[PDB]
Amino acid sequence: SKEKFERTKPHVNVGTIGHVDHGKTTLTAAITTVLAKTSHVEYDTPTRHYAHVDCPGHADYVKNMITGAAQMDGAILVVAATDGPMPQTREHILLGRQVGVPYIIVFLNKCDMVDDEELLELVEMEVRELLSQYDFPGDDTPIVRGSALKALEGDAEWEAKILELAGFLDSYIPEPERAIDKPFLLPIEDVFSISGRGTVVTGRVERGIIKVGEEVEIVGIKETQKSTCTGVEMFRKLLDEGRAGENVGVLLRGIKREEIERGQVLAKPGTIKPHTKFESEVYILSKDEGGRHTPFFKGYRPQFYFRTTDVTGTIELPEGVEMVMPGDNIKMVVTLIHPIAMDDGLRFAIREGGRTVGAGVVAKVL
Amino acid sequence: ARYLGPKLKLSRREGTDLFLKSGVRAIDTKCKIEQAPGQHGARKPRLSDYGVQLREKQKVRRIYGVLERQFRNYYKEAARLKGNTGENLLALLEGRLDNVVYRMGFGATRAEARQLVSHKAIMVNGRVVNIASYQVSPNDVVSIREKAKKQSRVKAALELAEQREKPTWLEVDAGKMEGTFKRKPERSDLSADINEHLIVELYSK
Amino acid sequence: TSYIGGEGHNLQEHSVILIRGGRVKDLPGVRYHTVRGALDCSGVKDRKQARSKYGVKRPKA
Amino acid sequence: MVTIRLARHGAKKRPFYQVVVADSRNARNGRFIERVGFFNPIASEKEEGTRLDLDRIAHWVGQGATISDRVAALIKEVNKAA
Amino acid sequence: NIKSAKKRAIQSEKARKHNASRRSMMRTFIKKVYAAIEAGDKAAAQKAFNEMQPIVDRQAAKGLIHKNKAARHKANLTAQINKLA
RNA sequence: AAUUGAAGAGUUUGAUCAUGGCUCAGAUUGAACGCUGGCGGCAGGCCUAACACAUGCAAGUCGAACGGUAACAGGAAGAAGCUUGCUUCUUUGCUGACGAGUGGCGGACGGGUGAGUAAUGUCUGGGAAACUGCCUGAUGGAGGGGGAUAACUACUGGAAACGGUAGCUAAUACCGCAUAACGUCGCAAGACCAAAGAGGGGGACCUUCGGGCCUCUUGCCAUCGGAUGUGCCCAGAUGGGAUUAGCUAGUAGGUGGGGUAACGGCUCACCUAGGCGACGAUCCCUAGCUGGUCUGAGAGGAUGACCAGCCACACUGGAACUGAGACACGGUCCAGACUCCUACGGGAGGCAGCAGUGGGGAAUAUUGCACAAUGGGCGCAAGCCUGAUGCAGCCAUGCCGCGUGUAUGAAGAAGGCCUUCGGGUUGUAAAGUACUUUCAGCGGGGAGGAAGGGAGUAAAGUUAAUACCUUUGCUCAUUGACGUUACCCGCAGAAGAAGCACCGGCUAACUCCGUGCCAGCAGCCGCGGUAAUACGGAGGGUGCAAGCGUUAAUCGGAAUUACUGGGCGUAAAGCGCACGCAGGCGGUUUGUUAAGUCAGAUGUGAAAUCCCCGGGCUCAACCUGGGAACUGCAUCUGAUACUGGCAA
RNA sequence: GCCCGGAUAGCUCAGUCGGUAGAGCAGGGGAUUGAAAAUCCCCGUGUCCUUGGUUCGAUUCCGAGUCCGGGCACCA
Ligand SMILES: Nc1nc2c(ncn2[C@@H]2O[C@H](COP(=O)(O)OP(=O)(O)O)[C@@H](O)[C@H]2O)c(=O)[nH]1
Ligand SMILES: *C(=O)[C@@H](N)Cc1ccccc1
Repeated sequence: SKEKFERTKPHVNVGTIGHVDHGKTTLTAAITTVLAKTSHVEYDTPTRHYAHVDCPGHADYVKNMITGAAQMDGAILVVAATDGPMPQTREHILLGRQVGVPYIIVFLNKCDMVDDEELLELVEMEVRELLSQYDFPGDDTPIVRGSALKALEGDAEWEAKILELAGFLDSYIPEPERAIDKPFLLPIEDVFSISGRGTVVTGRVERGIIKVGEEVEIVGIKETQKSTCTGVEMFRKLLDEGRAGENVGVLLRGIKREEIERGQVLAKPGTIKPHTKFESEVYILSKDEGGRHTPFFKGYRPQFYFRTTDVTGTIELPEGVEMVMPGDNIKMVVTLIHPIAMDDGLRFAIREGGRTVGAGVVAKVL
Repeated sequence: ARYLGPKLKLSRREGTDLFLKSGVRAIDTKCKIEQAPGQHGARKPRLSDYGVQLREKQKVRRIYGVLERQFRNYYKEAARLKGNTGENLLALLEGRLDNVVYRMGFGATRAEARQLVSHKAIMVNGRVVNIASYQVSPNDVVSIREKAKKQSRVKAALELAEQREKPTWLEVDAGKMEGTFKRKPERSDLSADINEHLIVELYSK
Repeated sequence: TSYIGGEGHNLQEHSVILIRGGRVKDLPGVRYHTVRGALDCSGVKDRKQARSKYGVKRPKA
Repeated sequence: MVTIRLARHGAKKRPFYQVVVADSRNARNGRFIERVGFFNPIASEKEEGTRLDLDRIAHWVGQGATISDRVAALIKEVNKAA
Repeated sequence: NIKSAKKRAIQSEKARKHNASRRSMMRTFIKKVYAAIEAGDKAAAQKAFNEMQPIVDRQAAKGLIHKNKAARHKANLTAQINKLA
C-alpha cells in the first residue's frame, strides 16, 4: 503493498564500497537511525531521496559486487583506520570506474580505535593517492572521519559526523541527469518470485520512465518476448510513475521464475536491438594493478562486465598481436557468445578468474 | 481473398476467356491463349473424371471472384431452396453487387467494380454499401455518390460496355449514373457456355 | 519408442521432447514421432521445403 | 413470489428485452412460467418493435403479480387507452 | 468469519436456548398425561390434558410448532384417554 | 410454403471372380504443435490436481422500529477576540443524519464445480396422504399490563482471540391477561388459542403544557382461497460385464404406540414367513441426467463444453440449531489432516465466487472500469449494496465480413530455369504511366442504448380542509462504464499489410542438378541398389487463404453388427442326436370384449437450438417475430378388418 | 545465487597421486557378386569439453566458464 509513493524529492542512488571488516553492515543501520530522528536499505532526506547499496567486500562475491555497482552515482568509500588502502578497496575504485562512478565520498572508519591524527591523516593520504592512480581527484574528495559501532550505539559525537556525511552527500554528490526523453532502458539485476503476484524483476531505471500498465519487453542473451509493467513497488511502497534513476521494482505480466534471469535488460518497445559482433578499446592492467601476469592469446575467453553481467566471449585480437602483455593499450574485436545490445561508447570491464585484466570501451559495432 | 497476382493466367489454364483483363482492348490475342498456362504447357493433360469436375468448378469461380469458403456457403444457401440447386446457384452467384455493377457497366470488369464498391463509391436505396458480397434484392435502384461521380474512371468504363451483353434483368440509364435492377437472372439469359451441373455433383461426395 | 524424423539432430540422453502419434511402417514396435521444434528438439538445418514440418523457421533475408 | 419483469436476451451492444412472467427468486435469463410479448428499444422506426399481451399481463395482476418499473412505464407508453 | 452478517449467529444462539426452554416445557406436559393414563385415572388424565391444552396451542400460534404436531399430539391423545374411558 | 434426399478408389493372385479385413478421399472439435500474421463483428477460452493457496473484493440494508449520538454538519444558549455581532469558542440530541448495540428482513436467490450417484437422481406421464415468507382477493380484530437485557457506566482476566462481576433504560424484541370466529380437537356437548404500534398534516376542542383528538398512508394478528415455490408416491424409460447366481433378517407384510408439514418400517414392540431373481436381483467397473451439439439419406452412432431446467457438493467425515424455506459456499459445534499467529496456557483459516500465484499439464487469459441499463435484497422514498450483469484487456481457438489496389503496359528485357542453345518459360508479371482510397495513422464533428428519479406547478379523487397523501400531465437541470464510441467528413501517399501443404496412383499439379537400398520419404501400394516424375535443393505449377498443414478424437465410406439393410455345403459361421418346461408362433366358423392397432379430440410435450416465411445491424455471421415441428406419453369418444382373451 | 557428480575418439569405461592417450563393441576401406551374408587381404577416425596457471613438463594438480542430472535457498 500500500501507500503510494510521493514523487517530490530527487532520487540519487548511492552505495558503499570497500573491504571486509571496515564497518560495512554496522553503518547501514547507522544511516537510517539518525535520519529518522546484495541487500539494500533506504533513507529519505527533506531535500532528496537516497538509495543505499551494501555490497559484499569479498573477492569471490564479485558477482554481487558488480551488480551493486550499477546503482552508484556517489561511492561511499568506507576505510577502516587500522587497514587503509586495501586491494579490493583499490579494486572497488577500479571496478567502480569500470562501470563509471563519477564522484566518491571517502569515509574514514574506526577512528575511535586510533586516536593518532598523524596516522589517520596518513591513512587518509593513502586513500587520496589511491584515488589519484585511478583518475579520481583524490585531493578534491571530502574526507570524513568517524566510528561505525559507536555511532550505532548512540554516541552523539560520532552520530553528528553522520550529518557531515549527509552534508557532503548533498554537496559533493549532485543529482545526475535522467534521459527521460530518450528510450527507456533498465539493467535487470535480481528476480523475485513474489507469492501472489508472480515474477518480479528489480533494477535501477537507466533511461526513460515507467508507469503501471505499460507494455515492456525484455532483451538480452535469451530470445526477446513481451511483458507488461503491472506493478511498481519500492520496498513494499507502491509508485505510479518511476522515472530514470529510480531504484524501483517492476511487476511482470505473469511469467515463471526460471526464464527471466540475472543478466537481461528491460527496455522500451522496439528501441534497442541486440548485437553479436563488436570491437572494443582496452586498457590492459598490470599484475600489481589487478590484471594477469602472463600475456594472453588469440581465442582466449575472459568475461566482460557491463552494467550488470559477467558474460563470457572470445577475444578477437588484431592479426599480428598474439601476445598481449599486462599493461597494453590496444584495441581488439570482441565476439560475444550471446547477442546483447552493444552501444558504441559503452565502458565496461574485461575480467577472468576473479580479477580485472582490462578496461574495455566499446569502439565500434562490427 | 482475391488472386491479386498474374490474373490473366487463370484464363489460360481453362482455355477460355473470362473477361478478367478486358480493359480498353476488345480482343487481346497477346496472351498465347489455348497453348500454355505454364512452362510445360506443350504437354497434354489427361483430364480424369474427377479432374473435369474440379476444372468446371473453378471455371465459374474465377469469374465471380469468390473463394471456396464463400463459394461453399453459397452452395449451402442454394441447397436449402426448392426446385433446382443449379439454376438457383447461378442466381446467388449473380446476386453479388459487384456482379451487378459489372452487368451495369459502371464497373468495366469484374475485379475493377469490386474496388469501386469497396471504395465507397456505390450507393443503393440511399445507402452506400462497401460489402462486395451484397445480396441484391429484385426491384431496386443503385447509384454513385455525388462526390465520387465520374472521376474519369467511370467514363472509360461505360464506353466499353456498349460492346457487351447488357442483360435484360436490369435497366441502366448511363446518363444520370444511376441504374435500376429488375428480377433475378434467368438460366436461358446468362452465359450458358459454362456448366454448373458438375459443381452440384462435385460437392455431393 | 519414437522415430526422430529429420536430417541431423541433437538429442542426447535427455533433451526432453514432444511426441505426436502416428505409425511409421518400417521399424517393428514403434508408433510415435518426435515433434521437431519443441522443448529441446531443434529444427533441422538446410531446409527450404516443408518447414511446417521439421520445425524450421522461414529464411530471414 | 411472482412478477412480470423483463429478461435481457440478445447480442452484445445490440440489446433485446423480453417481458416475462416468472418467479422473482430466479435469475434474469432463468426459468419462468411464460413470456408475454417483448420489447425492442433498438429495433427501428418500422411497423412493429413492441408487443405486450396486455390481457395476460392483467390476468396475472389479479393473481398477484408485481409489474416492474421499466415495463410499467412501458405499458403506459404503448398507450393502453390509444 | 469477518462479516457484519455474523449478527445472525449471535441472534441464533439467544434464540436457541430460548426455544429449548419452550419446547422442553411443551414436551414436559405431554409426558404428564402419559403417567396419568398409565395409572388408569381417566379423570386426572382428563385434568392434565386440560392443562396442556392452552399450552401447546399457545406454542403453535406463535409460529414455533407447525400446528399439525399440535393437532396430532392432542388428536390421538384425545382418542387415548377415552380409549381407557 | 415448413427433411428436393445416398459416389468410390488402392491392396492377397502369374491373372480372375468371390469372401474378408486394412487404409485414404468428407465433416466436426471447449483443441494442442509448427510456420505465418493487417483490421473488424459475434462467440468460446483449466477438458489434467474436487491440487494447495498470499492479498483485495464477492451481501448487506432500514432512524418512516428503539435506547442512544461516539463522530460530521447546523440551530440555539453562551463566550472571547475585536472591524460591537466580523470571528474565536464551551455546552447542547433540539434537528439533518449517523459509527457500535437491540430488533425486522435478506443471508436457502444470484455464482461455481462435476468429486460423488446406476436409481433414494433425471426425463416422460399420471397421482394424493402435504406445506407455502414476500404478493393478491374476502370477512373480522387491533382492549389492557408486567419482567429482563445489549449498548452505555464502575471494576477486571487475557498476547490476541475472547470474556467475567455488579448496576442503568426503551421498543414492531419477550412473557401473561382479556377476547374470540365458517379456526383446531371432539359423534356431540363443550373445551382451547392472537397481536404492534409508527410516519405526515391539521379545524374545532384540549394542553398534569410529553400529548390526547380528526384524518391519510404504512405495518401487524386470525381464517378460507388463488398463484408460485417445495416435499412426497406409482408406472415406463435411463451404461458395460454372466469369467457376478443366489440375495436381504427392519429385511416382506399386519395390528398398536411413537415420529414428520404429509402417507410410510420413517422408526419402535409383538406376530407371521415371507420379498426379490434369467423380461438380469445382489456384485464389479465407469459415469451427473435431459432439452440439445456433431456426424449420418434416414434410422441410428457418438456425445452432454458454451445457454437453459434439474440433482449433488462446498478442506475431510459427522450431527444439529436458527428459520416459512438449509439439516446450509463468503454460518455454528466436534474430530482429523494441512497451513498460520503465539507473550507457548491457547486461538485463527477454507478461492469447486471475480481476478491472481505456485504446482500439474501438450494446452486455456487482467490482482480492469461502472453500478448508466436489466435482475435481486433493504427501505414509504431518495438512495445504499450488487466480481449477478453490463463492458473492456488478452488469444486466429472457432465462425463470418474485408483489405493487401485498379487500369494500361512488349526491349515482349535483366536475373532465375529447362533446352534439339532455334527457343520457350517466369511473363502483362514487374518497371514506366494514369487514377481511387476501404481498413490502418492524424484532426475535428457526432447517434442511440435514458426508461425514470429530484424540485416547482395545475387538475381530479382523498378529507372537516385551498393543507397532507395519491393518480395523470406541463417545466427546469439533467443521471453514460463502454467512449481517443456505430456512423460521417476532411488530409496525405500505393503509401502500412501473404504466406502454407502439395506436385508417382488413390487425388487437382513437372522437369533439372546432387546423394547412390546411403541420407531420408510414408496415410496405403511402396520409392532409394549411380539416368529417382515419390529423398534434398532450384524453378515452374497446383489446392487454400489470414489462415495453411500435422497429431489426438467422433461419425461417415463400413451393407466390416446389416430393424431399415448381411450371413452360415467348400470362404468365419448348424449344437453329434433327441425329449421337452418357460418363452415365441399358429388351421377354420360365429358371437363377443375393444387390449394392441386405427380415426378424431384434449392436456401436454418449457424456452432456446434446428426446418419455413419475413424484419433489423453498410452485408454476413449474428439477433430476432410469427408458424410449423417436437416423429412422444396419458385420458375420452367411436370403428371391428387382423392379432390376442372367454365360451360354443 | 550457492554446494557436488559426469563432460575421455561413434558407444562404455580404464589408465592418474606430472613424462608425448588405450581397450572392447563397432564400423569402414578392397577382391568374388546383379547387391551381400559368408571367406580372405588391411586396419584406430582422439582439441581427454573449453580457456588459463604452478611449468624442462598436466588425461591425471589447482583454478573458472558453459552443458546435463542431483540437493538448498531467496520472496519487490
Ligand atoms: N570497537 C569498534 N569496532 C568496530 C568499529 N567499526 C566496526 N568495528 C568492528 O567490525 C566488525 C564487523 O564489521 P563489518 O564491517 O560488519 O564486517 P563484514 O560485514 O563481515 O565485512 C564488528 O565486529 C565491529 O566490532 C568501531 O568503530 N569500533
Ligand atoms: C525491493 O524492495 C526493491 N525495490 C529493492 C531490493 C531490496 C532488497 C533486495 C533486492 C531489491
